[PDB]
Amino acid sequence: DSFVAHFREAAPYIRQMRGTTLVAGIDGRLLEGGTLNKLAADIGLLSQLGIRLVLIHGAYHFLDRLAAAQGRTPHYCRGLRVTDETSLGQAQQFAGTVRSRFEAALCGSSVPLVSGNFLTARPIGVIDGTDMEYAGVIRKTDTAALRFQLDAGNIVWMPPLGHSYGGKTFNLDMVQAAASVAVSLQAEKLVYLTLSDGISRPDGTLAETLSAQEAQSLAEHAASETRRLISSAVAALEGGVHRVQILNGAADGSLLQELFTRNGIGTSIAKEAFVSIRQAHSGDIPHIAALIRPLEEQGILLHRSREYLENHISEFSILEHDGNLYGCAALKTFAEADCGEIACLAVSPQAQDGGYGERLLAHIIDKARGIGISRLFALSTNTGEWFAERGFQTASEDELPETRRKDYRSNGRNSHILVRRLHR
Amino acid sequence: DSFVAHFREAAPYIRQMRGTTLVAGIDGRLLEGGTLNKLAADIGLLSQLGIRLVLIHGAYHFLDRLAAAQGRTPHYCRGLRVTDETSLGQAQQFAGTVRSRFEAALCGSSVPLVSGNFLTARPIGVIDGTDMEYAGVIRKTDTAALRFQLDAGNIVWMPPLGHSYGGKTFNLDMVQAAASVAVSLQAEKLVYLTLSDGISRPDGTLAETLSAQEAQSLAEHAASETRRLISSAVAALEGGVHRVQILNGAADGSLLQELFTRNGIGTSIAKEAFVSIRQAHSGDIPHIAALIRPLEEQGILLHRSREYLENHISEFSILEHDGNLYGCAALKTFAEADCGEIACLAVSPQAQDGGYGERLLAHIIDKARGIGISRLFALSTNTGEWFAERGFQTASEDELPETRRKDYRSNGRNSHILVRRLHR
Amino acid sequence: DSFVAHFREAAPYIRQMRGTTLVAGIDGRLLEGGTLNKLAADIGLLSQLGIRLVLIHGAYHFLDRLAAAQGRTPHYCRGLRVTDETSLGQAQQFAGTVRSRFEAALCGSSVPLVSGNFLTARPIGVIDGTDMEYAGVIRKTDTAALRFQLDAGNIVWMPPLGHSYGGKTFNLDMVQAAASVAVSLQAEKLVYLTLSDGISRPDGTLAETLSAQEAQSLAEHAASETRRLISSAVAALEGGVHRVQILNGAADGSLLQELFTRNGIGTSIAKEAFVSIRQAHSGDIPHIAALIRPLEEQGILLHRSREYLENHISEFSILEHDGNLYGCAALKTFAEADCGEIACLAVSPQAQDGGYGERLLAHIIDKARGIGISRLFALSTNTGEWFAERGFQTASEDELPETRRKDYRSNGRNSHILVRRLHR
Amino acid sequence: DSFVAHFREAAPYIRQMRGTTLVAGIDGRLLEGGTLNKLAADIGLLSQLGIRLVLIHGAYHFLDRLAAAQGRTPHYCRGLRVTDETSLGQAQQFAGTVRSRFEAALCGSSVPLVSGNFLTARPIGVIDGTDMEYAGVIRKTDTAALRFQLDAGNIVWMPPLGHSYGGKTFNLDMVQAAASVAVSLQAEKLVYLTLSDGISRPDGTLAETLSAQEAQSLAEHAASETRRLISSAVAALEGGVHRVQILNGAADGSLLQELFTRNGIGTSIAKEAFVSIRQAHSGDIPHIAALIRPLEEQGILLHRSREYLENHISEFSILEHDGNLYGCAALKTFAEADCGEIACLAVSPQAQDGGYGERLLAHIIDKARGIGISRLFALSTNTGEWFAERGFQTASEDELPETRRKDYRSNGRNSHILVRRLHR
Ligand SMILES: CC(C)(COP(=O)(O)OP(=O)(O)OC[C@H]1O[C@@H](n2cnc3c(N)ncnc32)[C@H](O)[C@@H]1OP(=O)(O)O)[C@H](O)C(=O)NCCC(=O)NCCS
Ligand SMILES: CC(C)(COP(=O)(O)OP(=O)(O)OC[C@H]1O[C@@H](n2cnc3c(N)ncnc32)[C@H](O)[C@@H]1OP(=O)(O)O)[C@H](O)C(=O)NCCC(=O)NCCS
Ligand SMILES: CC(C)(COP(=O)(O)OP(=O)(O)OC[C@H]1O[C@@H](n2cnc3c(N)ncnc32)[C@H](O)[C@@H]1OP(=O)(O)O)[C@H](O)C(=O)NCCC(=O)NCCS
Ligand SMILES: CC(C)(COP(=O)(O)OP(=O)(O)OC[C@H]1O[C@@H](n2cnc3c(N)ncnc32)[C@H](O)[C@@H]1OP(=O)(O)O)[C@H](O)C(=O)NCCC(=O)NCCS
Ligand SMILES: CC(=O)N[C@@H](CCC(=O)O)C(=O)O
Ligand SMILES: CC(=O)N[C@@H](CCC(=O)O)C(=O)O
Ligand SMILES: CC(=O)N[C@@H](CCC(=O)O)C(=O)O
Ligand SMILES: CC(=O)N[C@@H](CCC(=O)O)C(=O)O
Repeated sequence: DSFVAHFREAAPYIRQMRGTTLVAGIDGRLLEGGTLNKLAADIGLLSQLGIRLVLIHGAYHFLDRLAAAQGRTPHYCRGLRVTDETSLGQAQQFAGTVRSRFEAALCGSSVPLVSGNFLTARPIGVIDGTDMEYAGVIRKTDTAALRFQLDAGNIVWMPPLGHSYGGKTFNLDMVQAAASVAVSLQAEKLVYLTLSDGISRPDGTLAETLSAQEAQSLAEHAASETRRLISSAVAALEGGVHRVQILNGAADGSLLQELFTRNGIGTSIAKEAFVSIRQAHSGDIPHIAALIRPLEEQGILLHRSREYLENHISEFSILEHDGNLYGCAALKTFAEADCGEIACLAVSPQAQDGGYGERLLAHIIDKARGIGISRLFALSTNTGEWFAERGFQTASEDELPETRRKDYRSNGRNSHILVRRLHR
Repeated sequence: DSFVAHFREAAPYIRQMRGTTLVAGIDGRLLEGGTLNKLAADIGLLSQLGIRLVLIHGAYHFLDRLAAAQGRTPHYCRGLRVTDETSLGQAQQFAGTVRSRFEAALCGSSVPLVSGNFLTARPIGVIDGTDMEYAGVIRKTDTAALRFQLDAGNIVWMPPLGHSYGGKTFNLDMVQAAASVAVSLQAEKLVYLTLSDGISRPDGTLAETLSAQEAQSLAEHAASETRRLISSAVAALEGGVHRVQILNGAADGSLLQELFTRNGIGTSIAKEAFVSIRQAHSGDIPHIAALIRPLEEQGILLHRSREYLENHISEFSILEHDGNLYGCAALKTFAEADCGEIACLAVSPQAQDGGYGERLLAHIIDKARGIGISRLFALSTNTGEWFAERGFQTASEDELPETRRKDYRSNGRNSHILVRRLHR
Repeated sequence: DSFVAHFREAAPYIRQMRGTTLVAGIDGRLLEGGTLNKLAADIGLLSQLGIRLVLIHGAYHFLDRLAAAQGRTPHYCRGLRVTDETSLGQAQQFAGTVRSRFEAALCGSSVPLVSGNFLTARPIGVIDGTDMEYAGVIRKTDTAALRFQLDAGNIVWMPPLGHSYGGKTFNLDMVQAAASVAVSLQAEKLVYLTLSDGISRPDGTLAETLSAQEAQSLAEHAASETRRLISSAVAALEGGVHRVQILNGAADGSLLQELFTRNGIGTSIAKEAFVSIRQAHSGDIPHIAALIRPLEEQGILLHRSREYLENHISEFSILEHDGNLYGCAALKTFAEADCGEIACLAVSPQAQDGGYGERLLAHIIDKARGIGISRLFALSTNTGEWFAERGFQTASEDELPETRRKDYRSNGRNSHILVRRLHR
Repeated sequence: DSFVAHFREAAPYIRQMRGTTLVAGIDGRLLEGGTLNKLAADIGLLSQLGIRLVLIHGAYHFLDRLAAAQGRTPHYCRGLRVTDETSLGQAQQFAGTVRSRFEAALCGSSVPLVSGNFLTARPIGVIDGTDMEYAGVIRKTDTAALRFQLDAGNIVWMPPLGHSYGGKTFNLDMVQAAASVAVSLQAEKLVYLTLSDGISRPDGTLAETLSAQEAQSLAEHAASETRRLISSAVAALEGGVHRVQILNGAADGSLLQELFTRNGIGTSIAKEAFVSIRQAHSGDIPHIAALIRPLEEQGILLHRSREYLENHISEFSILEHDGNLYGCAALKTFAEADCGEIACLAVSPQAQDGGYGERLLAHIIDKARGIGISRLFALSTNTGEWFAERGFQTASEDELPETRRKDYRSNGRNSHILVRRLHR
């Protein structure tokens, strides 16, 4: 495929990723092989594409490679590596040689790269009667300082080391350092660059996209390591991060291909914000009426009525928060078994603009589909593009279900008509 | 070829083009067909890639399309279209419908797009007894205002219309408006988006790259239109612009492919700054000595001598400005007919850092090559990377011409040795 | 009258209008005659006087002038002109020739003038079974971009055209575009430059100033056009704009004379914020007591008492929001039928500083006046200037009603005394 | 001595050192002992006192401590340590453990500390037939980036490592890295924190202050190490740095005591800018006349004359640049052998304000003193404070030498009279 076409494809993801903040937690194996030059390069490019970068690396696998081979053996607890004064000493060494090679590798393939005492750690203390010693976790993170450097366009490099006010240095767990740093920054995107093609489902297939929930539920049968990715990824999301990804950093160019294709090459994970949508029943009707009535008076909605509603209350859905009714949507059906209609779609003007409408539309389309409906219509007098923009084609009178074509004729409204093909 | 590989290729040109200013002069035919959506898109992307954009369009072909078809016939003079009060009136119309379609087309494929009274025109007046009437040329261009908008990241749109202080509006020639605007902005790059795959040489082949000189000399036998491109492109360059390009705007994605590949798809043109390099002769020697001597005292250069030089003054070149000697370089030869050496390469410390060294290196390599030399050596004690960076590989003692290997041994200097393969 | 005196008069309105934002909706007839040079000039001056300017123009009258004269006839619906693909095409033309003439006219009488894709439209869709086609209304307005340009001192020019995300361009109604833009900007002032000396009352007299309410009520018997001015002017105000004006843009210099004289030459309209003020009755007394008591303990208010109040509860007014009592004020009377006193004026410290005090003062003065009172006194120990500033002159003991002069003597407070002449 | 008095003493040096840039080159032994906490603390304080800090550390002594103890033995050349791929590897380790301890030590005694890829090195190459291998020197130093961080108030930390464009990392000599960095920054002050109480004179006494010249001349008989301090300190100065100091970083609190006392505790070094001052002779007189005459016409100088001057040309000095005469000053003597007068002090108005006047004053006072003069008078009608400010006390008529008191009386000028006691 041609250059121009690849470039024209990436264009939209470049748009999206621009001026946005991307926290990367990098396995330290990656900072060592031939795999490091590829990765620094891909990261220069990101910088070039106007993405704000914070980069954090781990040390566990290097330490052990030095441990097992010193005679000693590392214990982990809940995953967290007990770190003594000698391991801590090597982690300080490992960080200097890494930060320096990554620098060279980046300078060799004028991109400004900045490191900082942005972190204050406290020791994790004791877990299940075990002194973790120098194992830290982040107590404070100098957010203003960081934004300042990202504002200026510097790529931030962070080793897995914080300092405490007592003048002691602690060893930080990369995986949950990064996620903590992302939540501080409210970064749009946390990326973990592992040695694995993402997270696998119950049977060997790699999980392309997952809700925090699905992620959660894969964990019960998942391996230590991928279990802790999942929790930090879940916590990063609930903490405000928009999207956390898992890639194989060792696979050539994966970062690019993940960020700037319609496809990807790893797992990505997203949080399903709260919205209780359910089958309307007898009690909603006064609410729905109050919601519906203003609109049905402006001419934006067909005029309904207590009995209309009372007798079709089953074809309606409502969206609710805290007992409060914020929206509704109904599915009409027809003698044509393939057809359907989104009807009576309404969100309160107060609670508008946060994807409520969308959620009801989606919901209905799930329901139209569970009954073998494959074309969904939507007619509208002042709102057509909401649907044109969200996957509906223009249609004519002659295309409606026969009956709906009758009503349409003797409406007098001339609503615009649209449809959207639903998928099996 | 894979995505990642295309992207990894563009990466360097993205680096270069970033934060840089690109003035585009666009034929107005392009703002009309299906060719406009492609082009707006490609231009959104540029914006996305951090390039400062100023865009200017023409009107000549639209006017005439309206003229010939009104009964009237346009005269041009030296290429400049006499424009009456009615043509001027239509150009104002044409500009509003263009700026608005390009807007829609860009909004449809959140990129900020800004238009401005940045130009003050005066009428061209009379040429060869002919009143050009409303044909303007730019008298002043509000540069601070423009930088301000580019600083903020707006894409600047400019119609081919300026206003004069007497309250009159003039019609501007696109081709030399853009080049004028670029010189004001000192833009790095002026791009002309024509209906032609660039400029053709004496025999049908498209001229990939050209010096302003070669450009110049193609003009004597070239067609009106491409003659005026050439002059404005020459004037833009001498006026300070770094590089002017000519592409076919109608060819799909050409802009991208031009800017972000090692290849291209149009013509590009560059100015050969002034440097008089010539065969050293008897008179230079005191100069060369003064230049050479400090260095030959620090140990950076083999030690020469009046007679050494006097008897080999033919193997030397010198670089000179205003009778002043600013650098030198010599080509040694050997019993091996394929071999050569760059020797005695020196630029004054005052006049360093502007590509003087490079120019002498190049020069010598032209000369080594005109005598069938295909490997050029360079030995150096403190300056090796200058050559490693500029296309030389490391070598060993055992690889030198036999004689030079002798001298090398009984030097005691241990110079590093490098070579570079010259091309037929 | 002398220069200096005119200038010294304008000085205060210049103070007020400085650094303030003024959205102007301009009838497009104005952009055409000799009336355009005058108007551009007056608008340069505004810019010179440090006023932030956004200017938006209409197209309806031009379109029709082209329509009726093409054979075709425009339908309007609720005032909104159905606009086809050919009208939309001309509106794009009309905008380019206008923006360009206004530019020339402004450049001819160095004031920076900036145009922008600040608007995203959606089509109005269908009204009363009628496809409005390309008739848009503004869906989003890039407010940050606009403030940015106004911050820099540019005059913003806006044609009556937005674009939609589907890549289509819509025709915008000027009158309610401007008001929408003002509300976005929260501009202090929206000015509509019409062809009429403002809005006329029930009997031929031009309405100098009006509350949104009075405006509203003039509408029931008013003409289509002036009916829609009124609604957009009402909506702009409720939407947050401080003041909307209606002038005759064709009348020479009206804009100046409107903005910088104590008088004006058109209609102006202002919103009466919410304040329920009413006759105190038996139930308020505990509230009034709690409000009054702290103050009556600091020495700022004469000391009252349950019975005092109980027996004069008729001379009191209270101000209330949401059943909450936020202030009070009483009118005392005297054997002198011309006299009155503002007594017991108090607002809670929480709800202070928003013109509550003023509203009660006003209120009382309405009431003093409805009983033929023409001098209102106010005595005060620590608050005299509140009244000196708000239209009261200093007075002496010997000027009080005889009885109040008695009380004053044997007070011991030495309150300052002031008065204000009320008008028939 | 009391707190207040110490603080009131430091106040002036705090004034001077504020907002000023201080580059510190630190021996790496210092980053290790108990000596590190003291030093980080003193450096926090500096930061607190508004001084811009760049800090750079060495590695030579650590490397060798690892070398001698590995079996290997380091060669130095001209002082520069040949560094192989394994030493370079350890220097990367040493830098990470240092930067991290200094961090902890600073965090333990909220001061922001910033590290950066500010340096690009090239290898030193070959010296006297010896491959220095990975021994670098700085080729480019990102000055804008550095000022940016100092502007923001960050303390800059720099390890002794740069990177080259070929993707290789080099080992930098601390001593001449710092001085190079200072010259780039044009820092006011370069401080070298050694293990020695400054530089010793020919006989064991520590050299408090030295001109670059005196420094220079101490070097001929000085030890390798202190020889290279001297050259880098000389080059930093000629390169534009205002003042370079040498202290014992291991001595407790020396940095403070050096910077904020009238005394110090180490050596300091300063450059004697160019000014040729010499005994006036017959040829200067026309110059001196032209210089003198305007002034002698304004009344600022006693009126002289060709013969006056011709016959006393020995009591005059002149200051000259490039054969050009820019100033003059004369010493009068008296029957009182202790007395003297500065007479005829004049600098051209063009070349004023750069300490020329001062230099002539000094000069004369050297000359008055070499003839046993211990009081120097200066009389002046419009210039008294120049002398009051520069160490002269007010005097009366009755205090002048007897003869000068005569002239003074029958002048009519009433010059102010001042004196200054010169020291044996
Ligand atoms: C259309 C509606 C139901 C969407 O509800 P919502 O919860 O705001 O929906 P979402 O937040 O998912 O989408 C909001 C977005 O849709 C856009 N939208 C809202 N009204 C629009 C319209 N009439 N035309 C086009 N787009 C519109 C909003 O501008 C907003 O744009 P953005 O994505 O660039 O911010 C709307 O809120 C509503 O109730 N309008 C009046 C009732 C109506 O038209 N109902 C049925 C139509 S037949
Ligand atoms: C090498 C030299 C001749 C280049 O001359 P020049 O006119 O400055 O050459 P150019 O301007 O084309 O190239 C200058 C660039 O080369 C780089 N350069 C200069 N000396 C360098 C060196 N010793 N090592 C690596 N790069 C060096 C400069 O840093 C500058 O870097 P930049 O491209 O990132 O700005 C140099 O100026 C010189 O005379 N040095 C001393 C003499 C010497 O070494 N002569 C022969 C070497 S065997
Ligand atoms: C005087 C008072 C009743 C005004 O109430 P209010 O609702 O704040 O009145 P407004 O908001 O219309 O006017 C507020 C302004 O009046 C000014 N004002 C308030 N107290 C003032 C005083 N004692 N002297 C002068 N001006 C005063 C406020 O500073 C504010 O100034 P600004 O216009 O530059 O912002 C005041 O709030 C109050 O109750 N003070 C104590 C009670 C008292 O003095 N009552 C009667 C006086 S005899
Ligand atoms: C006084 C003079 C000789 C000093 O020469 P100079 O080379 O400028 O001396 P310096 O640069 O060392 O000192 C310059 C400073 O002295 C100050 N100075 C100059 N004239 C001054 C005066 N008349 N009163 C007080 N200070 C003065 C300048 O303002 C400048 O102030 P700064 O230290 O805050 O910048 C002056 O330049 C001069 O020639 N003035 C007229 C001739 C004259 O008065 N000669 C003899 C006086 S009896
Ligand atoms: C999608 C939607 O809510 N449609 C409106 C009908 C609009 C019309 O038919 O013209 C409804 O009443 O269901
Ligand atoms: C390229 C160059 O100028 N070389 C130096 C030689 C350096 C050496 O041989 O060690 C020259 O004298 O020609
Ligand atoms: C205006 C007002 O509220 N006055 C205070 C009286 C102040 C006085 O008389 O000194 C009042 O009690 O009515
Ligand atoms: C210091 C100096 O130059 N003095 C002036 C004299 C000023 C006076 O005596 O009043 C001089 O002629 O020497």
